[PDB]
Amino acid sequence: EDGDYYRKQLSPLEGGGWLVASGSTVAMTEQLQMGFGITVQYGTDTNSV
Amino acid sequence: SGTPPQVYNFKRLVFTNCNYNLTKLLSLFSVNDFTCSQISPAAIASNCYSSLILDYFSYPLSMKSDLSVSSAGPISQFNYKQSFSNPTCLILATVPH
Amino acid sequence: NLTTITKPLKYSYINKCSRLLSDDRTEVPQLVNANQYSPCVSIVPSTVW
Amino acid sequence: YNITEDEILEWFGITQTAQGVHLFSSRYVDLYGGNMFQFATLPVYDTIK
Ligand SMILES: *[C@@H]1O[C@H](CO)[C@@H](O[C@@H]2O[C@H](CO)[C@@H](O[C@@H]3O[C@H](CO)[C@@H](O)[C@H](O[C@H]4O[C@H](CO)[C@@H](O)[C@H](O)[C@@H]4O)[C@@H]3O)[C@H](O)[C@H]2NC(C)=O)[C@H](O)[C@H]1NC(C)=O
Repeated sequence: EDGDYYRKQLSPLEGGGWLVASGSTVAMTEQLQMGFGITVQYGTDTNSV
Repeated sequence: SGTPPQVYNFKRLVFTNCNYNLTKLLSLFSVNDFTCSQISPAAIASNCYSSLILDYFSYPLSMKSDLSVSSAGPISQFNYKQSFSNPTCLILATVPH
Repeated sequence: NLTTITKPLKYSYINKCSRLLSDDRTEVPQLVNANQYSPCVSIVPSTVW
Repeated sequence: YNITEDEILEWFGITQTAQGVHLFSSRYVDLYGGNMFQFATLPVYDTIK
């Protein structure tokens, strides 16, 4: 549901305390809309994409 | 194939040394938003690249403006940020009938 | 013991210069010649801020 | 620059070189023939295109 509170315990080596978050929801529209993030690189790998 | 995840649990596919063709992929796409940050949108499938990392997720067109790096909303804060030093692209599509 | 020559505000140069075409995926290289000037200087002012 | 007037055929030469812009005229000596000798070398900064 909208604005669900999610919490977890973090070890003091990683920083400690409690990690908290809120997950909001934008409801489904009449049709599914999906998102693509595209990132191309020119020097990381072999130039064969 | 399968349920597209959300914008913070984006599904990563890395492609390298394989053949890709958007004309066989965009031919089944009812794309609404077609933008590309720091790079051209039109020539994305044209030139040859070393690597292509594509994260696909479920994203409505109602929340479209948070996609940008310059946005200060939840998406650029905690969900997904695109590469500044690498060419990037934001495509919001809708399922065809 | 000399005042006819003066000093600039601060030193400056270029750390990145190349050309981009209309397709905007491929980079065209630029190179300086013997005491010459790349066209990147044409848009850079007298002193980089 | 000065020149005289005539009804005799003539030539003029333009080129660019790293020292400057060379201007060639046969009106100085070879009025009756015609072949290109330098009279001017303009102090240009870069190479025109
Ligand atoms: C256009 O009108 C002009 C007049 O404005 C007219 O010019 C005349 O041309 C003749 C032919 O060249 C000239 O006669 C010359 O006389 C000198 C001595 O004063 C000679 O040294 C010349 O010989 C030269 O040419 C030889 C080849 O033809 C070379 O081998 C030689 O080494 C010399 O360089 C030549 O006999 C005449 O003096 C001028 N007159 C004037 C008033 O300038 C010209 O003929 C008309 N027509 C054309 C097509 O230009």
